[PDB]
Amino acid sequence: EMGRPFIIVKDQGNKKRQHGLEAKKSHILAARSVASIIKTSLGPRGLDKILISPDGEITITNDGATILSQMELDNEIAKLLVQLSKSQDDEIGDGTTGVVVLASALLDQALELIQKGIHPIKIANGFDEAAKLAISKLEETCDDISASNDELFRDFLLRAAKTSLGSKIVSKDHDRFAEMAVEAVINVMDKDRKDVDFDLIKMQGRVGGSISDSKLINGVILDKDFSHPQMPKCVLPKEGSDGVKLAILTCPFEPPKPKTKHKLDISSVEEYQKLQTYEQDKFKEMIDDVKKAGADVVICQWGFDDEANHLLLQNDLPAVRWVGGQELEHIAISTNGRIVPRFQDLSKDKLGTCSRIYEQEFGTTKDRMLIIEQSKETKTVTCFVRGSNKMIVDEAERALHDSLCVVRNLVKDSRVVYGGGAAEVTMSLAVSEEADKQRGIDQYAFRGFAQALDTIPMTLAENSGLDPIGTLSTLKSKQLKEKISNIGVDCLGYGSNDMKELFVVDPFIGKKQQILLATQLCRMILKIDNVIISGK
Amino acid sequence: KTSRGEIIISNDGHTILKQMAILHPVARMLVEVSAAQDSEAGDGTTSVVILTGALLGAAERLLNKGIHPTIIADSFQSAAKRSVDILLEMCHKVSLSDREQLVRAASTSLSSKIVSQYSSFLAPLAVDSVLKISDENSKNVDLNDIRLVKKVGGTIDDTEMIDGVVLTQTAIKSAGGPTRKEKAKIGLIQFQISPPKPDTENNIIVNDYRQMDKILKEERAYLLNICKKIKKAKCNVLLIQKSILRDAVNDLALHFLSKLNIMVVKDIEREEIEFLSKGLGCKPIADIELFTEDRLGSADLVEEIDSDGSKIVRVTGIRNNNARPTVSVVIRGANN
Amino acid sequence: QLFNNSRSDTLFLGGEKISGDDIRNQNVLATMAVANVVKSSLGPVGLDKMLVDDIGDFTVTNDGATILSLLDVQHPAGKILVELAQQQDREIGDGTTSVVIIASELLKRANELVKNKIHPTTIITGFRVALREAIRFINEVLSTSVDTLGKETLINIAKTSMSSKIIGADSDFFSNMVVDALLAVKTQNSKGEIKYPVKAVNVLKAHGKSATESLLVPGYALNCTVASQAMPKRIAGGNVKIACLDLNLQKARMAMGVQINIDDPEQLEQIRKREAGIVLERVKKIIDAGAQVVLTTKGIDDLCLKEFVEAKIMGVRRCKKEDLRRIARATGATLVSSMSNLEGEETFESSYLGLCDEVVQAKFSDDECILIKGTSKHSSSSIILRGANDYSLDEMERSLHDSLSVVKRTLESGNVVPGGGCVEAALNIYLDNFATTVGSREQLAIAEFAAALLIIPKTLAVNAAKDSSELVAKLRSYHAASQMAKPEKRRSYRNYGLDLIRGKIVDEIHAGVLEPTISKVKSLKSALEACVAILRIDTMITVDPE
Amino acid sequence: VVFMNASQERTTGRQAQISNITAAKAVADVIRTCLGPKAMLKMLLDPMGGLVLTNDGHAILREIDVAHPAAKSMLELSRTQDEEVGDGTTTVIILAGEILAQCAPYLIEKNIHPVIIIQALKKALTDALEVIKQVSKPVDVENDAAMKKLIQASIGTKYVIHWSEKMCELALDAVKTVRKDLNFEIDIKRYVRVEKIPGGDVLDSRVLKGVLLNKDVVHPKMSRHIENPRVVLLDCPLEYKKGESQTNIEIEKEEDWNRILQIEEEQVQLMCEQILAVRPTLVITEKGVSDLAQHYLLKGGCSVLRRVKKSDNNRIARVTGATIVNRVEDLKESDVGTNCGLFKVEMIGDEYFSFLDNCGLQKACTIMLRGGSKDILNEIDRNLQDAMAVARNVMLSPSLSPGGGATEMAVSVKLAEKAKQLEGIQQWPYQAVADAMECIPRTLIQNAGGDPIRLLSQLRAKHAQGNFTTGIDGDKGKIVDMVSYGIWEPEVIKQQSVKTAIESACLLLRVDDIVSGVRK
Repeated sequence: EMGRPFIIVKDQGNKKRQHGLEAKKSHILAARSVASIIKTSLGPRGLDKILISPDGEITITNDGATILSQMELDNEIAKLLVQLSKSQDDEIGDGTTGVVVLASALLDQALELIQKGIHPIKIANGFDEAAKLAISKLEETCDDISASNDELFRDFLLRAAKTSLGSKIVSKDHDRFAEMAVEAVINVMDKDRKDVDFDLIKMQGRVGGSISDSKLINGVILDKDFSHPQMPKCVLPKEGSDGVKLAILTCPFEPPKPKTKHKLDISSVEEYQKLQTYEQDKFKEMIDDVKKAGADVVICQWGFDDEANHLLLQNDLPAVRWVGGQELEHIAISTNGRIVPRFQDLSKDKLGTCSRIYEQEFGTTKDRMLIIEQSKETKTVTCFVRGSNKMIVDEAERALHDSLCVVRNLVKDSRVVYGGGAAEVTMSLAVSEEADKQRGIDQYAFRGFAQALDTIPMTLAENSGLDPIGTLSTLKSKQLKEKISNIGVDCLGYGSNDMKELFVVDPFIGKKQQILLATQLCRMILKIDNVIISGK
Repeated sequence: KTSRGEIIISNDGHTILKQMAILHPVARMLVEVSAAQDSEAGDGTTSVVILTGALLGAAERLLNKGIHPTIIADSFQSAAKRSVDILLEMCHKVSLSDREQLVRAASTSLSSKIVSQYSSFLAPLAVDSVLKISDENSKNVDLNDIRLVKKVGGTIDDTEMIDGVVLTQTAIKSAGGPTRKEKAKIGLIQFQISPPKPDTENNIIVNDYRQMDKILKEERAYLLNICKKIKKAKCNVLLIQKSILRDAVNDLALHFLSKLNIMVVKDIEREEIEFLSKGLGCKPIADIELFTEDRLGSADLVEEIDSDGSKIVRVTGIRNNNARPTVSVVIRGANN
Repeated sequence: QLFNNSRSDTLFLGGEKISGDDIRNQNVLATMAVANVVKSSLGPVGLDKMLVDDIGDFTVTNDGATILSLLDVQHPAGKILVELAQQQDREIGDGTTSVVIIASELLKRANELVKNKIHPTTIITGFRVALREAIRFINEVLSTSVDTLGKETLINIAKTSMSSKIIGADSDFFSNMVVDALLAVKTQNSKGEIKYPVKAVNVLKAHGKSATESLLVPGYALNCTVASQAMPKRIAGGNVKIACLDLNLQKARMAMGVQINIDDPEQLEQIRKREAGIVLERVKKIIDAGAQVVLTTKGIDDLCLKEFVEAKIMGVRRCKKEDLRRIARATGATLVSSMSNLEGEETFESSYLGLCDEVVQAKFSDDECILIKGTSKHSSSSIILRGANDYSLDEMERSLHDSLSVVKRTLESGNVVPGGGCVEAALNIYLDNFATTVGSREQLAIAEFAAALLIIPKTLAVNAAKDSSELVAKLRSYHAASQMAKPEKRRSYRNYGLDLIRGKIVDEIHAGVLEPTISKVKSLKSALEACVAILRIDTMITVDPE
Repeated sequence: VVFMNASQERTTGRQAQISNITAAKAVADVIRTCLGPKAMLKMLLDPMGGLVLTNDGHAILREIDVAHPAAKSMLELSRTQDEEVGDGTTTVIILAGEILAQCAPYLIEKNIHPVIIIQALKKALTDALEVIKQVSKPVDVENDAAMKKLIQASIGTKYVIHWSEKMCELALDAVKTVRKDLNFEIDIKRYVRVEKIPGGDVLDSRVLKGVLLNKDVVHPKMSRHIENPRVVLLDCPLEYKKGESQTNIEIEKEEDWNRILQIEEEQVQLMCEQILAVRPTLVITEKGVSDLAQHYLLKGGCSVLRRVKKSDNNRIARVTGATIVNRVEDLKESDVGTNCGLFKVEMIGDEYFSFLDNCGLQKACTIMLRGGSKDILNEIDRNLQDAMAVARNVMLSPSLSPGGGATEMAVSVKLAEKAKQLEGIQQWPYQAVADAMECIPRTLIQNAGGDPIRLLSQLRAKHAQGNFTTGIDGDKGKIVDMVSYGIWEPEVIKQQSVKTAIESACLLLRVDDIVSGVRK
């Protein structure tokens, strides 16, 4: 020190530095603490977890993406696993709990190799080569189901739906949830069975009633009621009609005024009397343009003054007020209408068409909500979920949201796999076989990747109260005797370990990302040497 | 670095774990693992700690696989018993005294110790120390007969086996009459040399001024009569216990011993008598009446050599030659 | 360095434990922090340093023996060189400055050797194999003490030890004082082996005059004050009897813990008069023996002072136990702890009294000392130092103390080596060709060991405010050509060193700079053990006090 | 870790040399006004409250606490001059302070190594002692009129110059009384007794040979005036002696307790009979005296003095010739004080004083100084010790050297001729001593109010004419030689002043670092 203060960087004593074996041990144990949390919620026998927010709100979910999102952490290694499950939920939306267990399994087998004197880059180089060997092996085992017609194609969508609906709360209704999740894509999809638009399906939750009241409604569900509720709640079309002629207007009902600030100077009583007649002539002209166009229900973004309450009541024209701008886009898609910017551009061709417009009483008081139905297949499908608890209505949203993420992935052509742990076991033995041929320094690298894939089937046996040793030994001996890869772990205990008879189906694009996200993340973690963490 | 300021550099894993205070309850159990290794075999305290931590790492993955902990514990006990018979067939018996097997095994057992470079003359040192005690019953070979004395200063190269018992403490030197002693009989005094006093409180009353003249003469006459019996037996070397209760030496007593050139060393540990009695072959004398020539031994040279500020008292040779001898080695080094 | 490591992660310790290269990096900084002091004090061009106790007193100490002793170093590895500097005084007595710089350089250059991943056992073996050949090379290049007809050695031996000290310019005057002081105090033991009891020469502190006028006392000088002023201050005449008594002359209580009980009141006075009469019985035997000077370890009561004045006897009280032992052998007297013999009678024998030429008490600058000169049985010597103040004489006390240890090694072993960087530079060329033979991983360890010894000759030129490279480059030219000088004295090329005053390379034999050979053997072995213990420490564990 | 706990930060290089030179110059700068006959005075305040007002160099340095470590070495230099000689303590610091002031522009400017300068300072010290020896002339040591003018050298600076005519007669008989034939006179300050009596007049004083005691008589009947006094010194107290053995007497019979008190009275009477054997007129003891022993000595006319200082008893034995004997059984007529006379107790309101007048060559004298105040009386005590110290070196060696600026300039002229002949690396540090000897004669001019520029310019031209006796006047500042006015000082004072300055300069120039926090 020589007697003078030596400071290279500001906040010297605040920041700490980790290096050597102690820096690697702290990174592996940070992932083991996150793994043991996720391993308990993995599989249909898993358990949810309570998430307490600083504001007092609680969240109960088993989703690794939602648990880690609201989780307040300290160590940055555990924070890297937060965005790992977030990467799985944002794109694919399925298997967020599997990427955390598989990534920590790669780090657990890597810690044993580091203690043996293997350079960390040599460990990462072995996982990258072993990742492509597992994907190429599973790609050859699966078959293309696109040869079937649309009748059988709906069955494969029901197969993968019931799989993603498990492991989450309110899993007893999955039979009806699987039917409603597939019919949403049947109505909204391209004729070529490609590149379906997910944004056309909206998730609208409602708190009340019971879960048995959840049903599909094609249309728009708004939180605003009819203005001046002297009109009938349920609107009915005319005897003969082309439709209801729904009208959408982003302009409130007011006498025309310049957008710029204006000054209207009245210098005489005669000029003031003309403003009186000019005022009432505009409200009379605006209500006549809607009647001449045949429209019935009028939608206003900014609402309208109380002058038009009785004016629209004489002509029997329903009206709503204070509709959000984002909801206006949702309205024009369902009824196939066009937003009319002003009465001068109002025409009968820009009016939307829906089957019926009505409101429901829901509970005792609550609030008034508007419901729109369609008379045929349209591009808008709105999900309707009910529940007796605020936590159930919440989790059921993301439960069906992740279920829709599995169906939209099946829209991609020629990608299917069977779940239940049958995919990880098939890809595990293919990597261990290459280790005997390659040998060399990387022989131990393929062994660590093969033992990491078997952790997912062994984790399923823990939540089901089975023996992970006896279960894994049966799966490994089955793949060696016969080439059938469809044998896997059964957590429901229905027998028939063949996935073909149990109908369990998963997307291949979901399982392919689990290996890529786990392998590529561990490659960056093993490269970390000096850890500088500043004090909060 | 300990809490009291003492700094210990130790290769042995037992001292490393003992001097280090561990806050974890179970991690302190490894400290006593090296204790059992050092108490029985005495070697391998570092390996037994690593083998214990290695079995825990192998059994760590076995817990998540559905194996009961007692099954893991019963599996290691059955495997450890089988591992004993593995080493019984590979080991080879050796002769009672072999310079080839004992020296090569002693230098190898040092391994990373700082004395490995000094193991040239140190390997025969540890071998010849044990060969002095030989038995067919395979006794534990008590190390109390082998005394390693530490002296500050010098180099480790100067370490060598002493042909006789070495004394840690130096001479009184108050009288300092004899410079060097040759062909002397080493005595052992378990009593105290002083003017006569009971071991309990006493009173001496002087009723006449002529009585004090006899007191000063008779107090010196008692110390004089002790030197008479020592001179008749020709005992030139005396060793006295600490005797914290009663003064062991006196200015009048050391002056009487300076005329006869008798070297006396005091402040000797009480537990070291077994090393002094068996090594020098001298029976301790606890009474002036029991003092005789038969209890005294023989020593060729008793001297105190001051070398580079380090003073040490060494004895060369023992003419007793009793049933079993003792080992005496003086350790020197630059750093304490 | 950099940022502090995390504290006990999964380790569960109460103290601080750091692992990796951070321990060896702090161990080097510990030896480099204590080296920068000793560095500037090396060589005749070195400068003294002043240490302060914050209590108002200052301490001027040139050598690193007392400097490291006074400075508190709490670093665990830093205490090694602190104990090493205190050690060098015990064996050789000189070289505390060179042993610290060499031991600190062996660790400094080894810090780059561990970055090569070379294991310390290879580094330690490289230093030990190079040391075994270095000690043998020193024994080959030594010179005999014969030289010319006359001595011309012991005078030049002291001049080397007087370097680096303020009295170095006066070394020509102090050269004859150190040689004549040790030859007078020599003894004999081990049946013909001559021993040199260092510290037997009394070092007195006086003020006034100058260090060049300091007179060598042909005899022992006792530091003490006269008992009574009525005693004669100077005693003349031949055969002066001196009595050395360790027995108390003051009146003491009867026995220790007894109690005096008197019944007849007529005996109350007679018993008390006997207590004071027994003490004067030992004085009556001294007066009748003709003892001129009575030396007593403890004090002297007034009862014994009246008998010395009437008999013209010089009493002395409060004498050091170690001082009277040297007076007994010098004057020939026998130390008397008490008056008694094998017979029951008590008497004083005249054989216990010593003899000398003259006993006189000198007083200079508040310092009173009795000068005992002309001891017939065994000669002695004493040196009276004169300087500015007591602290100015504190450095002069240790300057002459180190000179007595250097001359002792030359008389016991006549083998000496030239100083001024001759040994350190000669070992470099010898180990250059030796490292190429072994090769493998030990070639770099031996090469760094030869370069580590270059710190001593380079430090001489740095502290002299001159160009170091031109002095070292010309230095190697003689040593590199000395190994290749080849047989046929015409060899030469050896025993050359740096002259810091004139800035030239001249022969150290004609310059009068020599150093004992044993000083190089004990220094290289002690400096290596300090570096070996540091290179072997992987992890430092510091436990907080409870 | 912190490594070294004592001054982990270090100040080395030219920064440490400047701090040592600047602090050493500040020590000499404060005493510049303390040199010369016109010199001022300095007042000091101790933490105890005692005020010390003097122009002496040593008394100022030792009473000032200096926090600078190297500047404390300057404080102890005056102690070397005071203990060995006692005169010239001011010129030592002024000379030593000027050397480092002149030697400063070398390490910084010329970059000359200190040891190179030290080798030049030692060679210049040897040549300086030869110049002082050549300018010194021997004088008669047995001449009383010649020694009176030599003591006035140190008196001319002190305030006692008004009484100098009277002060020389006090210091002359004081040194001559305690000296004796044997290292020549071997006189010691411990034999000279200086008693400080407040009040009186300085013009009225006398040298009294004896010991002046402030203790009164133990009994009123004791005669305060004795024609032929006889002094017997006794270290044993006249009180009843008790054995240290802690003797406990068990009293049984009724006549045992009454006998103990009688025996105590018989021994006290017995010890008085041992004293009355020689029949002394006076009794002096250093311990207490019981009231019982007072009556037994009234019949013999023995005046008893109690609680006398221990060192005073040794001074009584010199004047009275008595031998100190502790036991009363060894008292003989030879041990009784003889030749003493004029024993009288003068009555003064403050204290009772006892006078002694003498008729084995060692004697003693007690000088009674009467001042105007207690603090001024402390100044005359210090001025009397420095006045007697001048006569010591005159009696030791006949050598006598000039002073007042003549000796300091005589050395600088000789150093200028040899400097140009060196032609080497040591020429620059060799010229530092020549300019360092100029501070003392320059200081005398600055304190006198003259112009040092024109006086010192013509002063060096005078020494080139071959006369070493040219000084500098302290009043008019004339260039007239010192032979006319008569300033002369012993050579020992000139040697100890030069030797101390050279040895001290080499000490501070070798300090390259200053560290603290050791706390030994």
